[PDB]
Amino acid sequence: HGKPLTEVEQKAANGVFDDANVQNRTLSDWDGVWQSVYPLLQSGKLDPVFQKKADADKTKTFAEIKDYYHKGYATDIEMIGIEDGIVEFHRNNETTSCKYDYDGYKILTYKSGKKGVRYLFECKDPESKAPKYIQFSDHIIAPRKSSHFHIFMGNDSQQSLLNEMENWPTYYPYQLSSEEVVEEMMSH
Ligand SMILES: [Zn+2]
Repeated sequence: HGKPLTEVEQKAANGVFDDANVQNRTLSDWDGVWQSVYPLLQSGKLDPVFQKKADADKTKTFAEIKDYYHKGYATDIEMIGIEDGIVEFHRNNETTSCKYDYDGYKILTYKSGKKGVRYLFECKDPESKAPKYIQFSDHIIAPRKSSHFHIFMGNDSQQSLLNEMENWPTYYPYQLSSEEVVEEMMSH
């Protein structure tokens, strides 16, 4: 399940790192078949996660937490498959795909002061119907296989996506059982 993170990596994941620490990554870091976690939230299976967080965070109610993740996870792209430079999106019973080109990364500084890195990709295949712009965010700032990721998709501009803060379709390995998904969110 991937090597334990170093102190640096753990800090980075927690939004603490300096620009010089950030490095470029390849689309292969996200290779695999991924499932959207939105269904688990709609089914109530993620409730134990929000229950735990609410008991731990006296300033947040269960509803506030679940609502945060509700806005965050919402999506109709149930599955995402990534292989050999091609990202494919499954919305309902229809698929779109593009051989995305890497456009680099962007380091964002959040209103709370914490930081995070977005890895940008762009679709330049005119026949494609997939999103023109996409961004991966997974609490990682240097080459390493992702364990789960948040993806931003759009057709206007990369800046537009950088402006997004509430919706972020989240994906975990398709092979991962639902019980393991809950464990990972609660255990980290
Ligand atoms: Zn995350």
